[PDB]
Amino acid sequence: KEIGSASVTLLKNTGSLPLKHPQRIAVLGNDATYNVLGPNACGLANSACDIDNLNGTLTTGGGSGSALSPYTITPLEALQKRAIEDNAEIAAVVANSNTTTGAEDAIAALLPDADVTFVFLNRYSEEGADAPDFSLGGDGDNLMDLAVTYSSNVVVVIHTTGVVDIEKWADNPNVTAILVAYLPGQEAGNSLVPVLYGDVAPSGKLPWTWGKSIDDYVPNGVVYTDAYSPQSNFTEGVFIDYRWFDKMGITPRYEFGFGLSYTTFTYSNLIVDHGRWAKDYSSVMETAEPFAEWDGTNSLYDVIFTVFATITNTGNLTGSEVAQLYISIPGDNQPVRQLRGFDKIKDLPVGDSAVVTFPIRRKDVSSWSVVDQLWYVPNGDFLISVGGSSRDLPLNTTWTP
Amino acid sequence: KEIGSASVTLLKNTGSLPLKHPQRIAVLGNDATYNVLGPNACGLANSACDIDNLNGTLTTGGGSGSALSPYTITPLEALQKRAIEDNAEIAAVVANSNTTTGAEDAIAALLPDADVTFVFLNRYSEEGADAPDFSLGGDGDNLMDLAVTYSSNVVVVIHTTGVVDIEKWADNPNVTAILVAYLPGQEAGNSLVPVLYGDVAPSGKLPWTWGKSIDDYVPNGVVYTDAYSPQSNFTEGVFIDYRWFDKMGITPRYEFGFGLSYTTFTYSNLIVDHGRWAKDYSSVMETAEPFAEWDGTNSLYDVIFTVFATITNTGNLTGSEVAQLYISIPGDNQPVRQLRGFDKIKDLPVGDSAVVTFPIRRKDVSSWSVVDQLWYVPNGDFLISVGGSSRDLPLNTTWTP
Ligand SMILES: CC(=O)O[C@@]12CO[C@@H]1C[C@H](O)[C@@]1(C)C(=O)[C@H](O)C3=C(C)[C@@H](OC(=O)[C@H](O)[C@@H](NC(=O)c4ccccc4)c4ccccc4)C[C@@](O)([C@@H](OC(=O)c4ccccc4)[C@H]21)C3(C)C
Ligand SMILES: CC(=O)O[C@@]12CO[C@@H]1C[C@H](O)[C@@]1(C)C(=O)[C@H](O)C3=C(C)[C@@H](OC(=O)[C@H](O)[C@@H](NC(=O)c4ccccc4)c4ccccc4)C[C@@](O)([C@@H](OC(=O)c4ccccc4)[C@H]21)C3(C)C
Ligand SMILES: *[C@@H]1O[C@H](CO)[C@@H](O[C@@H]2O[C@H](CO)[C@@H](O[C@H]3O[C@H](CO)[C@@H](O)[C@H](O)[C@@H]3O)[C@H](O)[C@H]2NC(C)=O)[C@H](O)[C@H]1NC(C)=O
Ligand SMILES: *[C@@H]1O[C@H](CO)[C@@H](O[C@@H]2O[C@H](CO)[C@@H](O)[C@H](O)[C@H]2NC(C)=O)[C@H](O)[C@H]1NC(C)=O
Ligand SMILES: CC(=O)N[C@@H]1[C@@H](O)[C@H](O)[C@@H](CO)O[C@H]1O
Ligand SMILES: *[C@@H]1O[C@H](CO)[C@@H](O)[C@H](O)[C@H]1NC(C)=O
Ligand SMILES: *[C@@H]1O[C@H](CO)[C@@H](O)[C@H](O)[C@H]1NC(C)=O
Ligand SMILES: *[C@@H]1O[C@H](CO)[C@@H](O)[C@H](O)[C@H]1NC(C)=O
Ligand SMILES: *[C@@H]1O[C@H](CO)[C@@H](O)[C@H](O)[C@H]1NC(C)=O
Ligand SMILES: OC[C@H]1O[C@H](O)[C@@H](O)[C@@H](O)[C@@H]1O
Repeated sequence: KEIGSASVTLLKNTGSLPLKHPQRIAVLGNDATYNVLGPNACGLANSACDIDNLNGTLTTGGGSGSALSPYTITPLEALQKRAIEDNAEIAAVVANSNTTTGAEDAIAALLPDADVTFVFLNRYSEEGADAPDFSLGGDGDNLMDLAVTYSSNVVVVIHTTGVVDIEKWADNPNVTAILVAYLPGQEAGNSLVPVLYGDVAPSGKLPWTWGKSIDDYVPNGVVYTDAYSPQSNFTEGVFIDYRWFDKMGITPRYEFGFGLSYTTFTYSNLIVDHGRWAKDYSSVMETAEPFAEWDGTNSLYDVIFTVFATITNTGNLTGSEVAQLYISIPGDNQPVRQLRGFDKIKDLPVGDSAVVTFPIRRKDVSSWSVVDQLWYVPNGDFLISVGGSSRDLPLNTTWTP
Repeated sequence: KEIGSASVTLLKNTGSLPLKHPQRIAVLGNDATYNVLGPNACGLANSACDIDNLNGTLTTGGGSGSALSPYTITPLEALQKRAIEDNAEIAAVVANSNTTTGAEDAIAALLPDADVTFVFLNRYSEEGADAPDFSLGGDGDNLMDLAVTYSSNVVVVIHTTGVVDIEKWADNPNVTAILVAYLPGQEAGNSLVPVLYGDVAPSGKLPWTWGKSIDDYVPNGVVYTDAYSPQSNFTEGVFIDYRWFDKMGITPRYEFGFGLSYTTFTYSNLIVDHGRWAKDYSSVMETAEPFAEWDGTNSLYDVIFTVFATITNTGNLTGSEVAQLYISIPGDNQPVRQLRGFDKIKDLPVGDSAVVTFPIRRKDVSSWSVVDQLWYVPNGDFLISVGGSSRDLPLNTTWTP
């Protein structure tokens, strides 16, 4: 559960979250409730259910990295627990909205009087095939169209195996909040509702880039060919995800390492401490990785320096903050920046400050010599940037060894 | 909730209830979960959903006498809460088992390993039409065929507006328990699960007769005609329900006033006390029903005697018991017996005894005189009978005024 509550990521919030004590709650989407055939209906690999089946809350993906469930704690059941505590009413349409007789009529009638409308969306994928685009699973496009027609307070919650296309509605003023919650396992619903009701502020951030379009990603991501010897050439090199997005100058929807809270954090007092170094003595096994500065005592993974910064909860509510550190290694055709540290502060009171610390190892500031076939620390001007996301970096400094 | 717990009526138990702490639980039937269109989707009179809609748990009937619901505490959600406390697993097939791709296979894969299989059945009906027969609503017949195919520990729970036909399954030894929970309103699951698990023994009993066949009841119960002036001739007279079965020598599957407990009760010490009479002063308003014994100072509703009996809990668990009193009023063309009292003893411990008391009013022992146009107490022998149902009557005596 605590994993779910720490992961769930807030992408948009025009004022609707956290919920106070809404009296009339509307829920949309089979994602909000059980698989109609049972949590384990899809079998040993969570891939045997029909393509149109209502599989319910998307708690894991398809294939060999799935597992059986003792139960699922559905969002609806958890939302209901909370409604009942508030002496409120709650109603869910969980059928296929396109194919079920009266579904659309029901939604039209249910939503206008709701204080808030949740829409649960999912996007299953699996081992054995690739997603054909950023397409919402089942009836999700429809759900969303209906929802914004009849309600001005839609809160979208996505259970997905990756980025999905929400371009149609993400800038609709009627969509007041959007959250992704990934694949939260069995404690799906009870990990989420605390966040929505504001018992714990959301603290999770995107572990990849949310581009406005599949066309903004590394070309030829999937090659389709009947050719007896199929060929993908990684001609983009090191430039995947936000590295690609950064180098090409492409603004995504939501950047790598982005995710809102219910409060704001102000960054301050950047500090690089050259005296804060230490030898790697802890790791279980060692590589035979070659590097310039090697002298028979030392390591690629020695922490050469350490960098510090200060966050201040400048908001109105307690909240956790994932601080990120990026470095610009100099060189030719070198990423605009690369993440070389993160430190999550837990539950920072309003007005309070905490120090963020980042141990930079040697390898963290090195390049591969193609010619000499070793790791070496380049010369040049290293940019160090610290902040909230891969594009929210209010503190830079420069280092030159 | 409490009305639900006090009402649910146990019709069969081969040994499977109460549940201890089963580790693997299977659930069958859309009646186990929510209306897929929302609890109030059927609208202002619970009647506007499509004839095949999966309306979920039948918490009330259709028509002017229905009402909106602020939520539904589904059987599935209530059973799951117990599952979780027992560190167990629970899975529900709640689709239409005859029309949903995969449903039947999923049922076949799930049941054989389950420690217990619950099937939730329903039978909607509404103002404006009569049931065409006793058949189960939706896919209930199919669920019951499937269940007894793949599981030897099937427990059946019926949400219904009246008697249904379960003659195919009720004497199948794979059906280990059968309960009817009628129409429990918004607290459907949390009322039922305490009874199954044995936090409270079941104490409800049937408020009508449950015949093997619709053919066993009063003939011409629903007249179907296009005649301009349709006629229903009540030639049966007072002989409806158990009066019909009793007089005509027909054996029901479960008689009027039948319901099992998790313990047994022995009856003793029938006492008819002619000294224990009382004048009627408690009515809010009075009738002007003529009666023969009227002396200006008395009333058809005076209690004229009181009968007592004793019940003892002769089993091994605490139970509540509804004790019933019937009187054979003598005369031409008279019901074999007529209910004239009931008394529910609450939570009688093992070994303990309690006294059951039954005030008998003058009207309770009277007949109407067509010739004289007044009520009178006939001459002859009155048989007074006491017991646990209309056919389980261990105690009797004759009163001859
Ligand atoms: C083919 C394959 O990927 O097999 C394995 C078995 O170990 C492999 C690794 C894989 O992790 C594993 C266990 C999985 O967990 C997958 O999620 C998984 C799959 C990806 C899936 O794979 C497929 O559907 C195959 O492409 C499919 N193959 C073909 O039909 C095929 C024919 C000609 C050319 C190429 C392919 C297949 C389907 C059903 C039974 C056997 C093979 C089979 C498989 O049943 C599962 O496979 C079997 O259970 C199985 C395979 C062969 C014989 C008997 C059983 C699958 C599941 C569980 C559904
Ligand atoms: C016919 C009837 O019972 O009407 C009422 C309106 O007050 C009546 C009392 C009744 O208890 C009440 C409120 C109900 O709650 C019923 O559950 C109820 C019904 C039984 C239902 O009525 C029927 O099914 C009638 O048999 C049905 N009969 C006919 O269509 C019919 C027409 C001409 C000649 C012969 C028969 C009907 C349907 C729809 C509108 C009017 C009549 C209408 C009705 O909308 C509901 O009716 C209306 O809402 C309504 C009726 C007439 C005009 C406008 C609205 C119904 C509901 C709520 C669905
Ligand atoms: C509910 O879960 C189902 C898995 O148990 C899922 O079905 C599977 O969906 C994928 C698409 O994500 C299908 O993928 C394949 O589609 C055709 C196969 O002929 C190929 O062109 C593709 O390359 C791809 O491999 C699976 O076929 C499908 N599995 C089955 C057995 O039908 C449902 O889609 C899920 N429901 C929803 C609404 O998301
Ligand atoms: C679900 O509820 C609906 C009513 O809201 C039921 O459909 C009615 O069923 C009766 C028969 O009992 C028909 O006379 C009506 O025409 C039906 N209503 C409409 C508008 O179609 C439906 O049968 C219930 N579901 C199940 C499976 O019993
Ligand atoms: C001849 C006649 O009036 N009989 C009607 C019948 O036509 C109608 O289908 C049914 C339900 O509407 O109600 C019956 O009373
Ligand atoms: C927003 O919702 C309202 C109903 O509350 C609807 O009238 C309006 O068309 C919607 N607008 C957009 C931009 O979807
Ligand atoms: C991609 O691979 C094909 C297959 O050998 C090759 O002909 C083509 O020139 C390659 N292009 C690159 C590496 O950019
Ligand atoms: C009862 O269940 C078993 C499987 O558990 C099945 O093989 C058997 O045929 C069933 N018997 C009846 C009478 O349905
Ligand atoms: C119903 O009763 C009337 C009056 O006795 C009678 O004329 C009519 O035939 C009866 N209908 C029957 C016999 O079902
Ligand atoms: O119209 C079909 C059906 O309607 C009502 O249920 C009655 O009037 C039936 O006798 C008739 O069969």
